[PDB]
Amino acid sequence: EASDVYSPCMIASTPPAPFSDVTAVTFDLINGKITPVGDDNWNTHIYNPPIMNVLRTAAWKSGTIHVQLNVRGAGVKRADWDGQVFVYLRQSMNPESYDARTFVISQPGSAMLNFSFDIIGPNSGFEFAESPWANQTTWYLECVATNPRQIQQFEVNMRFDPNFRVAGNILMPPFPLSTPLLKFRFRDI
Amino acid sequence: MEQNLFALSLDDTSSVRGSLLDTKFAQTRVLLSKAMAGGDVLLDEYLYDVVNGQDFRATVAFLRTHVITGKIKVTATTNISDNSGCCLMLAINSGVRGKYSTDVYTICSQDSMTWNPGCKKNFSFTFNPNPCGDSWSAEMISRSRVRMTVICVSGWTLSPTTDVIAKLDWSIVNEKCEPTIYHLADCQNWLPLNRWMGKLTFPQGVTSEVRRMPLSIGGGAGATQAFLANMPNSWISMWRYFRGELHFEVTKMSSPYIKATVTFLIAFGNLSDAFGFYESFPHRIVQFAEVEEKCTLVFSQQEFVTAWSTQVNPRTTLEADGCPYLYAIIHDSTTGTISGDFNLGVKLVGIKDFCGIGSNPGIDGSR
Repeated sequence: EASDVYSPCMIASTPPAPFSDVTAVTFDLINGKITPVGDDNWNTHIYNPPIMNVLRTAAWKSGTIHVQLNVRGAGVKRADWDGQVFVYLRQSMNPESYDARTFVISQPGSAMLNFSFDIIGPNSGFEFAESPWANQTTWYLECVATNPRQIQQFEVNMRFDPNFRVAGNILMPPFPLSTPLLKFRFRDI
Repeated sequence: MEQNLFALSLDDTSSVRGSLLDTKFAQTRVLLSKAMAGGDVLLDEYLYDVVNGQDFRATVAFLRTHVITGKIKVTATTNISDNSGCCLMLAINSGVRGKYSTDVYTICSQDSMTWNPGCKKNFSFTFNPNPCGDSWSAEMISRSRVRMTVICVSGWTLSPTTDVIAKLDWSIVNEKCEPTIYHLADCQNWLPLNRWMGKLTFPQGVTSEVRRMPLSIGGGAGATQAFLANMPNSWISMWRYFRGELHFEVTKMSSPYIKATVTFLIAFGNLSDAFGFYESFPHRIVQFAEVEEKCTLVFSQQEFVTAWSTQVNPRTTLEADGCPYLYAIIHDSTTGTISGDFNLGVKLVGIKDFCGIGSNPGIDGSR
């Protein structure tokens, strides 16, 4: 039973037909980055809600973040559904690092996954993602799709737990405005 | 002679101290071209790199002490005749990302100082390079990539004969490094924002110049098909509605020779231009003495009936916007003995008795 508002921030569409090979995409949960594996033609977008505006500019962070992962979602007969979603939390993209959390989803049509993780570092509890200092790193959400013809897209929604604190400013480049493809909104329709 | 070497006091892990001279450690120079413009970056490097090639009493202390509890003090020394002036800003940022914006809106945010060389002989501030702790080190600022920027906010009112140079004096002081941390309590006594409301320009003339700055400060600053944002501002945009006492820092960015009386008041977008009854609103008359360059404005709780939105839809017009605006109005007339426009910097320092309401789902654009 959801209460407080989650905000959408990262979406990624699997490659268009006839791409049917198993694929994957990595979400940088703090920097707001979407990196598809290899050269697969993923269609990715990042939105600009307050949460992302904070995550992308706050140098130091500390606290709990709640994440909702939504999986869409295509006109597929339930009986013929065979798409699976594997997701992993990681502290790096190095093979030597192990998964911090694993979830497996195999619901037909669409799916919803709620989970949370903590950001905590050495600076009196604060962490500065990917800084050389103390080898601090960000958090990655790796999503694997076994059937990109049934699975159309991933949606990451985020929420700051009241214990979330920030400090310091990062000089970011201008943030491009949002601005379709698949009819999942009245506006798109 | 031999002795108990392990009992020697060679483990002096205490901070940098002594006379102010003893606590100096580096000096840098900023070339101020006689022909520069607003938004013109003057200096842009890493804070750590300041120590390269330096030979001062605490240079080696600074670079070897593993923990410092004091603050970094920086003093700018420079001047120009009263017949001119300009606006320089020095700011410390925690880090950067590729092709970062150099617009003052994002630079100022964290920690900074602003002064006009045509009135101040020098200017200084202290800061904590570790925004969420009470201690720091040279190695920490080196690997955390702390950045420093000097930028020309406003160009010269009257160009100096030759290029001039501002000099920065870097030293350590015994002021305790208190942290500056933002959090989600709905009620906060002091929420610092350092938000660059904007650069106002009032050309010389006898016209009725009116400027509007929205108090719906969330969403960042506009640009082309993009926007600028910094942490303090995006943090307050987390709430849907808010209220509190507003504390603004107003800076005379043009020379003393350019003068104008400016009225400040809180009203709404329904208030039109050329309405010669602006003083019917409760307001403040701000005049600048030739020495004076900075004025604090205070808008207490009594200036607002209710809270107001942190964001508005960018398509919203003034005639359909019930959020309050800060008006800056030329009470008399902008003039002087020399050519040049009157630039007036407006920065929201922070909010006292901050009350945040609800939760903002967010709007992609700003204004």
